Amino acid sequence: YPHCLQFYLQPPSENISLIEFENLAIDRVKLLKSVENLGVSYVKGTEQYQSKLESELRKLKFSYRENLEDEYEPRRRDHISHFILRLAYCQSEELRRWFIQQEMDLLRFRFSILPKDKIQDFLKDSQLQFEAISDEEKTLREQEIVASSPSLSGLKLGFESIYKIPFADALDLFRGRKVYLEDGFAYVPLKDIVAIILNEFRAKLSKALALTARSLPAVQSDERLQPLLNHLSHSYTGQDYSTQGNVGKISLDQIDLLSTKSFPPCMRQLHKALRENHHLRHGGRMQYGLFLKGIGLTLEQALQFWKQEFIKGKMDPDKFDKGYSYNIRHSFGKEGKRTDYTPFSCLKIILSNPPSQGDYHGCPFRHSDPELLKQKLQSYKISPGGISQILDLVKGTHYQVACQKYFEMIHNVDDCGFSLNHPNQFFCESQRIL
Amino acid sequence: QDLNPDLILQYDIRQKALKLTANSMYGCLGFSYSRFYAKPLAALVTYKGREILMHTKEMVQKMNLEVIYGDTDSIMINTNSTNLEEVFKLGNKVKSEVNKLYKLLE
Ligand code: SF4
Repeated sequence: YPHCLQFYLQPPSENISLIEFENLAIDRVKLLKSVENLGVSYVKGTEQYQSKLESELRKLKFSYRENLEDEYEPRRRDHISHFILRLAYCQSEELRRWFIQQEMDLLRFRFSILPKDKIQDFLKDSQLQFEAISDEEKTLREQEIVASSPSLSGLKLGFESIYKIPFADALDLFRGRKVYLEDGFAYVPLKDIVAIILNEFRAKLSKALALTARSLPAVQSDERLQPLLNHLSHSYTGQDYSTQGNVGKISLDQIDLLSTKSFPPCMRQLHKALRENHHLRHGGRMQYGLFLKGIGLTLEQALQFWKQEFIKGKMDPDKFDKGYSYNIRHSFGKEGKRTDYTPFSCLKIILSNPPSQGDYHGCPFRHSDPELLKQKLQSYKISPGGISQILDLVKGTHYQVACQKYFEMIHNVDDCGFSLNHPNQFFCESQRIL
Repeated sequence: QDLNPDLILQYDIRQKALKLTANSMYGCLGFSYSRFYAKPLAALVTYKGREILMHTKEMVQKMNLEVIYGDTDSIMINTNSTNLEEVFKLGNKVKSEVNKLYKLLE
């Protein structure tokens, strides 16, 4: 581990515990998902993006300038975590494309982190040769570089470093006659340098991921890594943390106002459907019941609420008892865990059991068409421009970010200060707004 | 139409025989039991088959349905619909799109 950035082409050969193995896998999955969501929400170059992702790195300790702390733990964490993601992600072309997008975002940000003094030794450590030119050479060949340069306006050849490269390394660059050539050597600004290195890095990663895809069947024989490595990205929440066992004071009568002021669109419309129908299908019923369990409602409050609502449902109260009260108590109590003991996370809500005719569960952004999304947004009184970028985000299949933007719009705020993954987190933050 | 039913049965038998002979084409190449045992060639064919079936899996996930079971010889697809004709035309559209994605697959 000689430098912070590193190109990942030498797999580690150390020995680590299972707990550290899972910690690295989950931490790097969280980092890449955060990179995806932040890059979707913001522009890739803004200081807000830079500082927010720096804070994400600091809370996940994945990169920093060399010191006593950096040498042992963080860069090694980066190494093994990246390779276990290689194993997780080499399954499919779609996952490979996703991983490549996020790792290019990560590597470009990290390169922007590195100060200009250390980029020379980084390229030297990169094992592929590139020679920076001297100031005298730059001054002598400035006119040639400007004359042969791309549409960059003016003669200004600023502080940006210029390197010497074999011509075969920049084929697509020079083949447009937008660079000067000297004895088979090119001279290039920093933006095109990083473009070249990222293209080469994507080529090497594509080949390596294909090779690991050829190596998956042998390495999947293990039983303690199959159920994880099948689903690091597909169906794992990034520490949603809205686990059962929370506390709070909720008044049963206030449920309507709390639904219209603090519920994510899916749960809001589910509660309205319950109020207007006094009956739900299995999926929506279980979803809303365990959500109400999560928000802090106690067992007696939940039972009384559901019984009262089925009073308007017109079935026998003893039938209610025998049929459902067992199910609600089981959800609040004993095992059957991870399906009835837990509050549903957003990634689960979107990927599991899409609603059908007569169903109202499921995230509406992913499970209903844009015209009905627009109708619902009009019914919820959001500005037409806000609805416009909501639909733009829906076209970009970033449903969680769309829900985020809906949250700031309904709360009349700018940034929620997080990235939502759990409806109970949505509700907790809305209560934090008071 | 307007053909002798016996000849129709003969045509059906010939078509089914062609189907099974095709299906066994890969059989004759990958087995230590065979004359032409080609470990690398068989591995490449199986890798491509797994890749294409799995790609079909995620993309049919994209087209807003759900898959529940498939191993290189059948794909189980849930519909979330109760109209048989709608389900059939959904199958037809996914068949057509997968046929234009991969030319010779039937
Ligand atoms: S993003 Fe999650 S919380 Fe928001 S509406 Fe969709 S499923 Fe509900």
